[PDB]
Amino acid sequence: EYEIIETIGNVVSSAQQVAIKKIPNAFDVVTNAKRTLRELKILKHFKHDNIIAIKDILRPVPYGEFKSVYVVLDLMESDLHQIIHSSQPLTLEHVRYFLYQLLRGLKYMHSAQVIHRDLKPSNLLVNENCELKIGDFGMARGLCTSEHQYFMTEYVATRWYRAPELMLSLHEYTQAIDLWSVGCIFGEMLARRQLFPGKNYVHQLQLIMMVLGTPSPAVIQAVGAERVRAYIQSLPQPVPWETVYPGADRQALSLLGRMLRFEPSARISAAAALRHPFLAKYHDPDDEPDCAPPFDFAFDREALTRERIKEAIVAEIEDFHARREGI
Ligand SMILES: COc1cc2ncnc(C3CCN(C(=O)c4ccc(OC(F)(F)F)cc4)CC3)c2cc1OC
Repeated sequence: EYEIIETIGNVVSSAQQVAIKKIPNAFDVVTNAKRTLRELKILKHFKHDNIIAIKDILRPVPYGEFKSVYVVLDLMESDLHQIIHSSQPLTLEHVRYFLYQLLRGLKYMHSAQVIHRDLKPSNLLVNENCELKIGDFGMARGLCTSEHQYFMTEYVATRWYRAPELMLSLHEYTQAIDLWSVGCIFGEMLARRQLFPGKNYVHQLQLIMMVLGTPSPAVIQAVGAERVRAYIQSLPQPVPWETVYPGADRQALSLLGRMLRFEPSARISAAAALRHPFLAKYHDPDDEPDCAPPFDFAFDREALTRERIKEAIVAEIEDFHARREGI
C-alpha cells in the first residue's frame, strides 16, 4: 500500500505522498495507551479544515501480537515554529492569516467543550498551500477532570506557553487557557522570537510580570501554594504593548492585549477574537462553524487496565473503517 522515504520527527515518517505515524508498543504503558485512545476519539469527532485529520489507520497479524499502530495523515510541508524561526517571509498579512485559521479551529474545538492546553507553533502544522492545522491532542481535556495532573497544574503542557491559572493553580480551568497560548503565539509571530522564554518556574513568573506588572490581590489570594504567594509579595504597572513591540501594527496589539490577561474571565474568546477589526479581512460567520455534539471525556476518567484500553483502541480502529469502507 505505502512506501517509506525518510523520518521527520522523533515516530513520524514521510511516505500520492502521505505522513505515517508509528505508535510503537502502544499497549505497554497505561499513560501512553490512554493518550492514544484520547487522540483517536478526538480526531474522529472533529471534521474541520484547521484541525488535523486521520486519512487511514493500518489494520491488524493475530490480535495478541498487535503491538504497533500506524496512522496515515496528509503530509504537511512545515509547522509554524519552523516558519517563524527562519529566513521565510512573515509579513503582517501572514500573521493576520495564520491567526485567523488558528482561531477558526479553536472556535470549533471550544464549542465542543475541548481545551487543547498545549498550543505552540510546533503543534501548528502548515502545508504547501498555507492551510494551518492544529495537531497533537494528547494534553487536551474537558471542563470536568478526574490523574496526577488534577493537582500539579504547573506541569500541564509547555512552560513558555502555559497560562497563569495552571502555573499558579487558580482553580478556574477553561477554554481561556488556549487564548493565553494564542497570545504568546501571536506575539511570537509579530517579533519572530518567544515572548516569555522562562528558564524555570520562578523565571517564567518574572518574565510575565515584567510585561503584565504585579497581579491583583484577588488573583494572589487564589494561589493555593503559600510559597509562591510569598515570592510575588516580595517584589516591588503594566508595560504597554506598544513599547514591547515598537514597529508593530495597532490593530494587532489591541487584539493581543485582550488575550494576555492574568484573569481567565478577562480574556476574549475565540469566537469574539474572530469579530475583532484585525481579522475583518477573513471573518465570515457563515464559514466558521461550531461543533455539535460536544465531546465527552468520560471514557478517560475510567481506570482501565492496558488490555481493556487496547480493546477500546482496536474498536475505534474497527469503527473508523466501518464508517467509510463498509458504510
Ligand atoms: C514534515 O513535518 C511534519 C509533517 C506532518 N504531517 C502530518 N502529520 C504530522 C504529525 C502531526 C501531529 N500528529 C498528530 O496529531 C497525531 C495524529 C494521529 C495520531 O494517532 C492516534 F493517536 F490518534 F492514534 C497521533 C498523533 C502526528 C502526525 C506531521 C509532523 C511533521 O513534523 C514533526
